[PDB]
Amino acid sequence: SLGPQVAEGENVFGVCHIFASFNDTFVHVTDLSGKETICRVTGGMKVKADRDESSPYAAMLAAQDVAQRCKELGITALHIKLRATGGNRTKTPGPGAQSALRALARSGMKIGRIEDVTPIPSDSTRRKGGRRGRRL
Amino acid sequence: CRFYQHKFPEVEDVVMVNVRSIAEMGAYVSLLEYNNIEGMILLSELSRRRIRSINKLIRIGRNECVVVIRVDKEKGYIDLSKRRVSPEEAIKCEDKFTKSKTVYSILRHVAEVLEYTKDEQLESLFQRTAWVFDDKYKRPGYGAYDAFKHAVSDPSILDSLDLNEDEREVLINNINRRLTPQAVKIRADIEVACYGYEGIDAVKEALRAGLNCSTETMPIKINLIAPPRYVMTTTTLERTEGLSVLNQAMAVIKEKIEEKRGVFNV
Amino acid sequence: AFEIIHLLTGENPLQVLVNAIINSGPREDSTRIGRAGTVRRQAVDVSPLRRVNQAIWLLCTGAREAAFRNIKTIAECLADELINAAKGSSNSYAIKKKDELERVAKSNR
Amino acid sequence: MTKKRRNNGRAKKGRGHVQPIRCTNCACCVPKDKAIKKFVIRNIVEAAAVRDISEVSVFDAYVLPKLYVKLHYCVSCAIHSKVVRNRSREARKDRTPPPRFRPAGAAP
Amino acid sequence: KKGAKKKVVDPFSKKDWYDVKAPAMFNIRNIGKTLVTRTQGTKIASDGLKGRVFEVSLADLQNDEVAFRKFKLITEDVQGKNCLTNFHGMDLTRDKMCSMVKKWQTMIEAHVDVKTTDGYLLHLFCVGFTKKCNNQIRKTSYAQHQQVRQIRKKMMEIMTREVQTNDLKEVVNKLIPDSIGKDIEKACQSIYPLHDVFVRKVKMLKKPKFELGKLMELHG
Amino acid sequence: MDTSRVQPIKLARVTKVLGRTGSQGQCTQVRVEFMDDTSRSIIRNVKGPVREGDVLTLLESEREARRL
RNA sequence: CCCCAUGAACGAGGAAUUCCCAGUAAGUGCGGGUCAUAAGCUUGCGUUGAUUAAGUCCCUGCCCUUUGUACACACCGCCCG
RNA sequence: AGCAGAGUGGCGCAGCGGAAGCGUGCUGGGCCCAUAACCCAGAGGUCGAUGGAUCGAAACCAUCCUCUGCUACCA
Repeated sequence: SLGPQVAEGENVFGVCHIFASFNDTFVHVTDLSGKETICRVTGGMKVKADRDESSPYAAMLAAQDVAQRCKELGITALHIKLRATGGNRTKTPGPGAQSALRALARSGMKIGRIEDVTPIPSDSTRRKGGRRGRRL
Repeated sequence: CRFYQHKFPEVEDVVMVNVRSIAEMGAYVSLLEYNNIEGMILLSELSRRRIRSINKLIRIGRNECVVVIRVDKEKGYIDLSKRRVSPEEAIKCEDKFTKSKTVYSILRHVAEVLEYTKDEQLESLFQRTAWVFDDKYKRPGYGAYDAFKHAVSDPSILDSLDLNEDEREVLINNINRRLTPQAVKIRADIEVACYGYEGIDAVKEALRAGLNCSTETMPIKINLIAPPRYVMTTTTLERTEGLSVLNQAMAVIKEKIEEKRGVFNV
Repeated sequence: AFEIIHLLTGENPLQVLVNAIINSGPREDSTRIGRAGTVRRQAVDVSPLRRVNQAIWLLCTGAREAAFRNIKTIAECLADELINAAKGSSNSYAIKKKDELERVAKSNR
Repeated sequence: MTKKRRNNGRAKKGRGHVQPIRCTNCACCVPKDKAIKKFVIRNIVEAAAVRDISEVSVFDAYVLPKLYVKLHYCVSCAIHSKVVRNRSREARKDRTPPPRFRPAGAAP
Repeated sequence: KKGAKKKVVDPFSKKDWYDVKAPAMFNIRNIGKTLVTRTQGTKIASDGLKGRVFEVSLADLQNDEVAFRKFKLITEDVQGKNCLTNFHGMDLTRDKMCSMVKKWQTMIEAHVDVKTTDGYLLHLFCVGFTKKCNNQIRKTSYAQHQQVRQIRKKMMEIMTREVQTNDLKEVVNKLIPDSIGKDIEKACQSIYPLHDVFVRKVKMLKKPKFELGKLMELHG
Repeated sequence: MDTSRVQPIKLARVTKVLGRTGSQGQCTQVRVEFMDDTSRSIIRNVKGPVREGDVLTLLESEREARRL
C-alpha cells in the first residue's frame, strides 16, 4: 500500500469520527476534508449477539483492527471528532467512547487533538414516546 | 467419518449438530455435519427472549441448526451459536445433511468389500472420489448427489474418472430405485361440445394422433374423467421434452371435431 | 505416581507436577451478574491462589473419572494425567476444561 | 386534605403556566419548575485514558475539552436513579445542597 | 477467469496523494494532505477535488497556542499537486462556547449582514456576557432590558464600520488577535463593564468571481 | 480478514485493594500497577481471594472496570 | 439366632430440595435408653480426618429509622365491574 | 369412479427418508401454610395386505384392498 513520499519527521493526520451510543458503535477514519475515506468497522461485525454491539471490548476490538490499516497506508496521527446521537434524544456518549481510545492509542497510533461534536438543536421537533413516555 | 467436503467448518457457515450433553454454560455438542469433532454452544447466544422451560428448548438427541461463530484452526475448538438462524437456512441445511447421509451410504458399499479394518478407510475413499464430483459443481449449488444422478441417466460422468467395480450395480440400483418412479404430471386439457353423431369415430382419429411423427404402435395413457374432458397423459419422459407433445396435441382434437359440424371450444 | 512418572519419561518428577499445575490454571474466568431477571455473564480475572486451587482440583478429577471402570489403577491414570498437562496435548481432563472457560471469557467480556 | 409541602413540590410563584420540559430518561412531560435539574461537567476523556492520550498526542500539553450536559429528570426517574432520596418530615424543609467532594481538584 | 492483476481491489493504490497550501498570511502554510482517484475520462481528478471544506484550527495554522477559532477553507483551484485555499468563514469550538455560558449572567447577542469593499458578503455573529463585578456581595449580575438593547446596537455599529471598509484580507488580520471583539469590550464598558466578546461564527454567504489576479495575491 | 492478531500476555501487580462488589460480594475491585509502567494504573474486577502485592495475568488492559 | 440352597431390582439417578466453617464435614466402630426374647430408631462416646470461605443483601428471613395507607379478624389484608 | 388422506403405541389431529410426531388429556411428583398459574415424570406394541432398494420402513419407493374427505357415475 502506497503512502506519501515523506512522513519521516512529520505525521499525516486523519479524522477518526468515533460514534457513541447504544446498540451500535462505528469507527470511520477519513481524510482531513472528510470527502473521501478508508475502512469502516462496527461492533456488530466484531461481535454478533445483537446486544454486545455497544459493549466496551467490541468497540476496542474494532479500533484494534482499524488502527492497523491506518498505519499500513501511512496515516499515523488522528484528530478526533465525537458524535453522540442528539437531535432531541439522549445527547450523552455511550460506553464505547472511552473504550476505543484506550485501545487504539496503545496499539501505536498517535493522538493529535480531541473535541466534542454533537448535533444539539436550539429547540426543534417533538420527541417520540408521547406525553406519558415509556414505562416498563 | 467426515460427511463434508472440508474437514473443518469456516466462519459464519450454517451447520448441523446433534446434542449429546447439556452444559451449565450452554451446550457441548458433537457435529454430524462434519467429523464427530467437538463444538461448544453458549447460553447467551441461543435466543433474544426469556426462557422458562429448558428441556422444551434444547435437549439431547436433537438435530439443531446453528452458525459457526469462530473456530480455532490449530486447537480444534469450534465455537458455535444458535442466535442467528432463519428457517430458510434450516431447509438448506436439512437438505445438505440428508443428501450427505445418502451419498456417504453409497460410499459405504465401496468400503464393505475393501480393506476397512481401520476407521480411516472411508476417509481415503471420501477425499479422492467426493471432491472431484462436488468441487466442479459446488459453485452452482450442486452436491455430489447431482454428479451421481447425472451418471445414472447418462453414463459418462463416472467413466470420466476412476470407475470402481461391483459398485456400479449397487450405484445404478440405488440411484434408479430411490430417485424415481419417475414421473409425468402431463395431463391434457381438452374441451368439446359436439352436435355431431360421427363424433365417436372422429375422436378416435384425434386420440391416436396425440404425438405427431411417432409410430402407430406408440403406447399412451388415455383417461376419460367426464364427457367433454379428454385427458391424455402423453409420452412419459421428464416433462421437459413432452412440452410440444402436450401443447400442440390440444390443437388437434379441437380442430378435428369442428370440421364434422358446429362450433366448439378452442 | 512419582515412581511411574520417573520411569516413564525421566525427569525430576516434581518439575512435571509444577508444569502440570501452571499449565492448568485459567488466565481469565467468567461469573454471573443479575440484570433483567435473565442470565448475563461478565468476564473477570482470577487470583494466583485461585489458579493453584483450580488446577489441583481439575487434574485430580481426571484420574478419579478414568479409573471408575478401567482395569488401570488410579496411580497409572494420575501419572498419565500429569504428563498430558505438563506438555499440553488436550488428552487430559484439565487442559480441555481450562480452555472451555477461556473460550467463554472471550465471548462475554 | 393534608398538604405535604408548602411549595406543592415546584418553584411556581406569581405565575399561571410554565413551559414543560422532556425528561432525559423517559421522555415524560414535566413542568420546568418541577423537573430535577443536574448540570454534569465531565472531561470528554475518562481519567484512566488521559495518560495514553497525552503520550499519543502531537502536542506536549493539550488541554482536554469538557462535556456540558444539563440533565432534566422527572421525579420517578430521579428516585429510581438515586439522584434524590426520601427525607423525613423536618429534613424536607432543608434546602441546603448535600456537600460533594469539597472542590474540583485531583481525586473526586 | 479475468485479466492480469492479482486479487482484491486496493482502491488505495489507485489513489493519488496531494498537498494543501494555505495563504501567505499564515506562518505555517502546510495544512496537510488529501487524495483523489486518478483521472478517467468519465470524471477527472480536479472535478472531484474542488468544492471541499478544510477545517483547520487557529493554534495549528498559526504556531502556536490558541485552541479554537477554527477556520473553514475551500479549495478553489488546483495547481500541479498543490491545492490552494480561500477563506470560507470561521467558527468556534463547543466547549469554550459552553463554559462561558453559566447561571447568574445575562447573555447578549446580535448579528449583521455586511458587504466588503470587494464582492464578498459576510454574515457575522457575535456575543457578549455580563461581568461578575468588581466586589459584589450580590449573587446576581442581571441587567435591565433597556441597557441590553444599547449594547446590541453598539455591537453592530462597531462590527459594520470595521468590515464595510477594509478589504477581505484586512478583515482576517483583525480577527486573528481579535482586535474586533476587544474594541467592543471597552466601548460598552461605561454602560455595563462586560467580560468577553468573541465572534462565534462568520458565514461567507456570497462571493464574487474567481479572479485569478486577485487569487494569487493571497498565495504570493 | 481471518481470525485476529492479539496482544501478548501481560503481567500487572496489586498496589491496593479497594472493596468487594458483585451481587453476592463475589467480585473484588482492586487497583493494579502495570509492572512495566509505574505511573500507569487501571482498576480491575478480580474473582479470587487476593491480599496485596500479588501479581495477576491479564490478557488485555483494554478492558476496565466501573461498578457493574 | 444359626446352616445349606435360591440370586431380583440396581451399572450413579428428572423436576426439585436438605445440611454443614475445625478435630468441623464425611467414613468407621462402641456404650446407654426400650428389653422375658429383639434396633435399620434415638441419645452419648472414641477412632481416621479433607475441599471451600474470611464475604454479601441477589434469593429467603429478621432488627432499627423515615415514608405512604380506603388495612386493625391487621395484605392469607382489603376491594371493583 | 377422478383427485386427496388414513388404516395408533392413551386421546384427538395423523409428522418426516432414524422405531410414537404435534397438540391435548389422564395419572403421579415438585413449588406454596394451601389452591390456582408455573416446572418435571409416564405408556406390553412390523402403525390394512403383497413386494423391491435398504442397516431399517406408518414413515424410502411401488403393486393391491378398505374406509372416509372433495368432485361425481357406472350400477
